[PDB]
Amino acid sequence: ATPTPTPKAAGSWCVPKPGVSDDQLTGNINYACSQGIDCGPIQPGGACFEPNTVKAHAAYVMNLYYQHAGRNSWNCDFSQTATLTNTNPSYGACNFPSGSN
Repeated sequence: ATPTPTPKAAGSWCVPKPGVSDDQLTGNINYACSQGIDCGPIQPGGACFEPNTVKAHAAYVMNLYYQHAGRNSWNCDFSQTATLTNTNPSYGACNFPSGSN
């Protein structure tokens, strides 16, 4: 009938800790990329892309992928790096993916 906007999600965020050994996080994209919705939609937009991290791609898909299985915390199968983090880590302009696009 009529297109209605959506609020902001909150609770937890599944993403690789920004600091771990690049090579370590890199293992994510490699694995996740073997899922389907991982490789491809990992294209940056420009908002926070730069600087762009290695496992950045994995962090992107982590949004949909996480909600692809069952939007559960166990949806994180990337690695011991990409997992549910504390409250919204987004300090501001840079918003972390919580699942919603």
